[PDB]
Amino acid sequence: NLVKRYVAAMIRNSKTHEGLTEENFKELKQDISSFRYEVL
Amino acid sequence: RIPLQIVRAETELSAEEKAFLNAVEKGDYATVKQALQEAEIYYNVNINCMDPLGRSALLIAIENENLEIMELLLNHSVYVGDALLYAIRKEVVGAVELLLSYQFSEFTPDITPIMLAAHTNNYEIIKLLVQKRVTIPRPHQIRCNCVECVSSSEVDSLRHSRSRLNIYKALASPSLIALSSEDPILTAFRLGWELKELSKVENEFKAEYEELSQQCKLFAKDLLDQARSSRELEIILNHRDDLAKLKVAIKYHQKEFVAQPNCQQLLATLWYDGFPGWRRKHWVVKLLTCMTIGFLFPMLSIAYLISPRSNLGLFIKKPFIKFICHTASYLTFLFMLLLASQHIVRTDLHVQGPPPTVVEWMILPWVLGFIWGEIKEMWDGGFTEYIHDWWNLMDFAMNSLYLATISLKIVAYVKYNGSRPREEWEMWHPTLIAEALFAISNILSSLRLISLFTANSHLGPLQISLGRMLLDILKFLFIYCLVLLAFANGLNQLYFYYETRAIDEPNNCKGIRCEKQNNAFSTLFETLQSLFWSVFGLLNLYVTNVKARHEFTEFVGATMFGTYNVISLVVLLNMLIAMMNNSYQLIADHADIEWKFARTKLWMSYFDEGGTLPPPFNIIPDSLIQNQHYQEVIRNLVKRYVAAMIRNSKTHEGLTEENFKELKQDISSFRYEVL
Amino acid sequence: TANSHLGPLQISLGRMLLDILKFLFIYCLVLLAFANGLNQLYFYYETRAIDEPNNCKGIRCEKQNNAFSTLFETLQSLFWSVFGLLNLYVTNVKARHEFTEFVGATMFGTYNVISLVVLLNMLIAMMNNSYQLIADHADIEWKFARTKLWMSYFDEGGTLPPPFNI
Amino acid sequence: RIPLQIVRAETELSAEEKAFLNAVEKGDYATVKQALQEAEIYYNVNINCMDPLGRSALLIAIENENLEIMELLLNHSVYVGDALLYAIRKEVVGAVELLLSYQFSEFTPDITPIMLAAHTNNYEIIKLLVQKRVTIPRPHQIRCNCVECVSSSEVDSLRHSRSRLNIYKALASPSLIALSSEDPILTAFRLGWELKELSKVENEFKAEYEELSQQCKLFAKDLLDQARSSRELEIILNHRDDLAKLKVAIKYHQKEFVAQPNCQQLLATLWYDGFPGWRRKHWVVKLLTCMTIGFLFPMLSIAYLISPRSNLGLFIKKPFIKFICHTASYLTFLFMLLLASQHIVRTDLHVQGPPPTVVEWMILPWVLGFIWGEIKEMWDGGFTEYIHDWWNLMDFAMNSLYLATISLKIVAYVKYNGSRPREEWEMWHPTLIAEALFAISNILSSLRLISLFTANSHLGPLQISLGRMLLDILKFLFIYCLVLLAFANGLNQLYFYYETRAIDEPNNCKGIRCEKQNNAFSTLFETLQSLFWSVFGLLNLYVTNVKARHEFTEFVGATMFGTYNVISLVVLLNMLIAMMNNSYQLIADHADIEWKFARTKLWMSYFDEGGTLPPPFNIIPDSLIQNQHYQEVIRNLVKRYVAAMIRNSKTHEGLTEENFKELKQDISSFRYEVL
Amino acid sequence: DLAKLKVAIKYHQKEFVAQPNCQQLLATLWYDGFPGWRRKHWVVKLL
Ligand SMILES: CC(C)CCC[C@@H](C)[C@H]1CC[C@H]2[C@@H]3CC=C4C[C@@H](OC(=O)CCC(=O)O)CC[C@]4(C)[C@H]3CC[C@]12C
Ligand SMILES: CC(C)CCC[C@@H](C)[C@H]1CC[C@H]2[C@@H]3CC=C4C[C@@H](OC(=O)CCC(=O)O)CC[C@]4(C)[C@H]3CC[C@]12C
Ligand SMILES: CC(C)CCC[C@@H](C)[C@H]1CC[C@H]2[C@@H]3CC=C4C[C@@H](OC(=O)CCC(=O)O)CC[C@]4(C)[C@H]3CC[C@]12C
Ligand SMILES: [Ca+2]
Ligand SMILES: [Ca+2]
Ligand SMILES: [Zn+2]
Ligand SMILES: [Zn+2]
Repeated sequence: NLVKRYVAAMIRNSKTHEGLTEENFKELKQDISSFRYEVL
Repeated sequence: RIPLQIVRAETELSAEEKAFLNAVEKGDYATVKQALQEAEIYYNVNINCMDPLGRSALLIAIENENLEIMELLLNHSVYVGDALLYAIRKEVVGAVELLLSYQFSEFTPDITPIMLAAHTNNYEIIKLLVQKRVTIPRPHQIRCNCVECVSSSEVDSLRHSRSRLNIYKALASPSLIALSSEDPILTAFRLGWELKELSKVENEFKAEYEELSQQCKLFAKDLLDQARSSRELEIILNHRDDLAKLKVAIKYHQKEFVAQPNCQQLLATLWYDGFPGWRRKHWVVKLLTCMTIGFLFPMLSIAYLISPRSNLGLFIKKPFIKFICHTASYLTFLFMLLLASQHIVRTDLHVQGPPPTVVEWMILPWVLGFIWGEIKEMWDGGFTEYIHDWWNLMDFAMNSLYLATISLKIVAYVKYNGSRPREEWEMWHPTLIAEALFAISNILSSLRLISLFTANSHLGPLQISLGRMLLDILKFLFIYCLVLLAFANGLNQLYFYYETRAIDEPNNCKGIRCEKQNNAFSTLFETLQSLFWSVFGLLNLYVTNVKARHEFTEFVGATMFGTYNVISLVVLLNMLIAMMNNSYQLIADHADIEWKFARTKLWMSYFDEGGTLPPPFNIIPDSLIQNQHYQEVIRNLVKRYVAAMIRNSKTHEGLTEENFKELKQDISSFRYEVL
Repeated sequence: TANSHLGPLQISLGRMLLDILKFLFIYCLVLLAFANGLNQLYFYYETRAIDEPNNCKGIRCEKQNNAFSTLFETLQSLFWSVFGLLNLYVTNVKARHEFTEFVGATMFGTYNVISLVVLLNMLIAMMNNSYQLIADHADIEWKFARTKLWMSYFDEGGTLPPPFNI
Repeated sequence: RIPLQIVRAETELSAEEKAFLNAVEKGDYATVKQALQEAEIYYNVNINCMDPLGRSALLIAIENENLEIMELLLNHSVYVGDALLYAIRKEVVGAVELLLSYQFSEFTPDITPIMLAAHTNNYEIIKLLVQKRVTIPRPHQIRCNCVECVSSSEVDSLRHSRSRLNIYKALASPSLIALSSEDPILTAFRLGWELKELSKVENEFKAEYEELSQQCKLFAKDLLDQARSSRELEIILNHRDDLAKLKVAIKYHQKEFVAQPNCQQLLATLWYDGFPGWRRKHWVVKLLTCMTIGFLFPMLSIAYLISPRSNLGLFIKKPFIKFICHTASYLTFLFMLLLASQHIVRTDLHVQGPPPTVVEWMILPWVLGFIWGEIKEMWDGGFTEYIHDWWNLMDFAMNSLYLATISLKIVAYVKYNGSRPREEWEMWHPTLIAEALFAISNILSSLRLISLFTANSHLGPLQISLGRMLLDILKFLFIYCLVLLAFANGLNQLYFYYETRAIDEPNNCKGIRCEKQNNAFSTLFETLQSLFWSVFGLLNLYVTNVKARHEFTEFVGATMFGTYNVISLVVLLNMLIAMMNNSYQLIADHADIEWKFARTKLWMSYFDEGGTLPPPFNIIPDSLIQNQHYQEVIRNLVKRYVAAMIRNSKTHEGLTEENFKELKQDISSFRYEVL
Repeated sequence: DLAKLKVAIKYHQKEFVAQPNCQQLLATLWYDGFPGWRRKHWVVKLL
């Protein structure tokens, strides 16, 4: 139980503005490329 | 070769649940729908499937802030417990509104949604929750012997402490005070006082309670900071449940509230009542005016007695002139105390019981005035706060020594008739005790002037730091007294066998207060005196030498003396230097708020009518309208504060996340329009 | 360590005694150097206890005699000069050797300068810096020491006080 | 009523130029093209139009990082001067490559594109520029009397200083050293040394030159930090243009390079040559082994003389055993110096010229060994660095006092025959001067042991801080000596009229070194002595009292004495406390690199063959392959460093800007594909 | 009894020992005969 609680707290304390921002740009680029391929 | 395997194996779900969880995480209106239909028909997918890292389908849908998948999962009877708390902590309005419209957990079971909303300090979520008729359990009083507290602490102490801290953290949020309390200033004052007094009780969770108390004090100061007019500030400070709320804030030790610049402006205008623009004038003319008003201290007090409501009778009723007159009277008292020990007024020094001189006859009305003022201070104002001053102990010591001196003078006058030269008086003659106690009281009375340093702008923080470092002097004297007792015991035990008599020693002197210091360690009292005086270098080295040729005993005594000197100077004095330097460095940050609080407390002591006369002359014989005005002022202040706080909550991170969410939603909508 | 106010104080006392121990090495080296020099200069003018008044030979007399005559007495004199308990006339000899007296007084003054003005204020700076560093982690150390004191009374061994444990 | 108008009116362009500038800023392939065509035909638009806030069309096109508009403006003959610098400072590769493929300015006219590229420290742009055959002007030597420097400094000093600082900032960039220099370590060492020596010359621009020197030292340390093997580190440290590059780094005061952990590993393995795993053993067995090798100091030195290349002859050639033997010999010398002042070996104290005793006869070979070693140190190794030690002044003082003692003993032996009691010798007898100088040299020799503190791990930084605070003792004694001279002059001038004689004073004593202190301020020398001794409290208060009843003179003298005591203790000593506390606080950060540099410098003094014998016994009578290996090592180290630096240059801001640029370009391309 | 606490004391784990809940458990084991010793006044505690 203690290890599960600690790993959950640590794993979202690892969420950072930089990593979230990079993830959002990657998702936006992938979705825009998929939409462009659907149109083309 | 260290083998590495997962020792705590987690029961992984089937591959059919992985597809459902991936469809929930990626976001698909059709794949999740057909997966739920197949779960309903063929029972292929458990709807309440949960990730090993504490993430159910509803939690992931909350993390993606998409309301369509959340609505479909809510309509598909997904386990909804412990899911509103995640949306509250994530601080999104739409998901909280939707879940309010209807195993492992990251939250302790004592957390309610309103408590987590108050912990997160989001105004919109707290307002939306408190609209739904929510309540917070009342924390108990600090000292409980009741069954409901004692049994709960005995069964589960950690849960009890966590629940109390969580409740007090929920109650201390500025948004909950601004919404749920009709008097946010008094609520913040009271909560800050309870949290400060509870930090000392629960000494292990001291930092969190101190932080919450500081948060409440900051909220009260920031609520006062939004005043745009002097009328609003006067309504705030005069609100009675003259300056009532300021006195309440002084009672609750709200130093940040008191030292606010507009409060200090109002106090300064009330202080310089008869001087419009005292800070405008030159320092020379200010000193001249102060000197004139001080030198007019026989005046403006007889005029108050003969005509209280005349042109001149109201002059001393102003606070600054009252302070100047009191200071002038005390300085005149100290001047007569200085004059009392002069040859011009003191003659015939060989009488056992003397009548009082003219200077002591003039001193006596001042002493009676001080005694009567301290007696009146016990009754008027109250007794439970008279001892809560730490300056009244000094005044009590002065008045007790004055009374002892007067009584001893009376006894020595009534039982000793005649004359006798001073050398053949006894050791405990009442006259000698009277002269000793008078001198001690003179020292105390002249040292009483330190309390006036808070009025000045340069000597106030200096006295604040003096108190700060005397608090560590008090800690240092314990170690020093233990070391002194140890070495005094050892040196007296070694040296008491070689005690001599006063007759054998030259000049009939036995002690360390002679020209040739004798019997420094013969008795325990003299050993303590010698080891005290050796700190200042006033104890010579030959006091460790005995008459006989016992060189080993002399060497051991000199070694004890050297070890004591090393310990008590080289270690301890420089340790005290380091301690007081560190304490001064810490207090130098918060050194002007403390001085302004002390100066305010000194100023309000001269505002009232009680004690207008100086101690020389003090022995001569509708509420609804105010409540509604305060309510409008509080409404305006709370609205201004919540607007300032709500856009000060705008942050680059949150704005950036909002812009990505809006861009993703708009791109998805445009793609759906094209497709 | 049991008390809440004198515990971290004793922790800091140990922290700064750890630097007292470093400082006494330099001080003892300086003391040995100046003791060697002063004894070498002054040992030729050693007197006897009979010739000196009150049959006293040493610095623990009313008139301090033979302060630098022997190495042990030179060490004692240079130790006691830190607290100002060594008078200035101990550098004066019976004969009219003013150059020897001047060189001895110059050694005494140089030792006083080195051992007080440089070294004591250096020790002040060292202990102030060490106190400033330890003042951050001063409550965890006290709680560890208080815990170690508490677990020493938990066991059954040593229940009786030392009057009654025999 | 303060009127507000623009006092510095800027000539605004016509409305036709605003359309062109807005079309350039917004980005349009067609509007800018037709605007340029209309400017060519109808002359409606000035092509070289410039914004009031220093922004031409080409500069805005650079700021938008779009190459199509830049290419069209380049083909349309837009003024291209002072535009490559903006693209270099913006750090975009494409615009710099395009402008390299062919009024008001924000850059000073002495800045070249390569200089700005080196200032920005971008590896790709610097490489692309240096491929185009670019050069940097060579800065002159620091001390120039030539016409080209003196005339330029006289005509325009600010431009000259700015140009020199810009050139030295361009030369100090790590990328330019990594590309243009074949020996980046030696180049970084040399540039750091010149910048450090030039910061003291140009004392006004000291911070920038110190920062550049620190940057060069950091680059050298970081280039050494990329070594992945001991062979590479040994190739780096042994490269000669044994440890040659380490000696060069010690010469250039590269403390960060020297105190690198792998360099310290290699030095520690070279230091414990005969002890594999000295740090592994217990401290007790280490102390026992050190004590045994130290006590064997007559041994291992005779064996070196009789058989240098035997099993035992090579034992002292190891550095640690050599250090232990030298320390043991010095401690034995100090032990004999202690024994020289004892009654067991010193008798017959009433002879004018004595023959030397057995202890002094044993002392003499040690003194001759020290003198011969210091003489050899002047010749061997060099003379220009012998004075650059600050410990050789102490050794010179010791040897001069030893020579003076020996010569005075010889003179007193050859010219004084017979015996005479010590009280009737003269003031300046050569024997007495010999005994005084021997004692002073004993003090110096015993205080010489402080130099061994850098070997120990606990007393090294302590001695470093001791030097740090002696540097401020030296500053404090100037003010103290000025105050001492002032008060000595005043007190002697006041008190010299009441000078007595030695006969009139008791015990025929005239001075402050008596039982009753007499004539404390009679002479200037005695006044200086009295005012010095009053600091330690050894001057009594009655020395300010004169024989006559001149109470005004005595009061003025006592007031001068009290003012001197206040100034010299209460102000000055606590000022010195504050100064040394501040200096210790600053040096406590960089206190371990200094100690490691000093310990390294002590270690390399025992590596060489010179001075192997202790002072008791030292008077008894192809380069191409190495260059190519170093070149491969430098190639690998520079590649590793540039990779680590080039992705350590990746930043959230730059990555975010790159992602927006890529997203905008892809969205525009998709829109053009749809349209 | 407290075995892991003794192990942490042996390994000089000062942060583990000075944790607030460990200090609560140690304080309840220390004031065995005084339920609420910190609750009382300092005068009655001294008496
Ligand atoms: C240095 C020696 C000569 C001092 C002797 C004792 C007294 C003559 C001094 C000591 C403390 C002094 C007091 C310190 C502080 C103040 C407050 C000061 O208040 C103001 O300036 C008024 C405006 C305000 O309240 O801010 C007026 C002078 C006064 C009473 C001073 C009057 C003179 C006092 C009593
Ligand atoms: C200043 C002079 C008079 C001191 C003379 C020596 C003794 C009388 C003193 C010195 C140290 C004192 C002790 C310092 C610390 C403590 C721990 C303190 O512990 C508590 O408060 C109990 C709760 C807890 O363990 O936290 C109880 C008093 C006691 C034993 C003190 C008792 C009185 C002592 C032995
Ligand atoms: C406190 C009193 C008794 C000191 C008397 C003087 C000497 C006996 C002391 C003073 C300085 C001491 C030295 C200080 C530092 C060192 C370096 C130290 O070096 C090491 O530990 C070897 C490994 C390394 O080089 O790091 C060996 C002892 C030694 C020579 C010490 C030997 C003993 C010395 C000479
Ligand atoms: Ca009072
Ligand atoms: Ca040398
Ligand atoms: Zn309760
Ligand atoms: Zn030149």
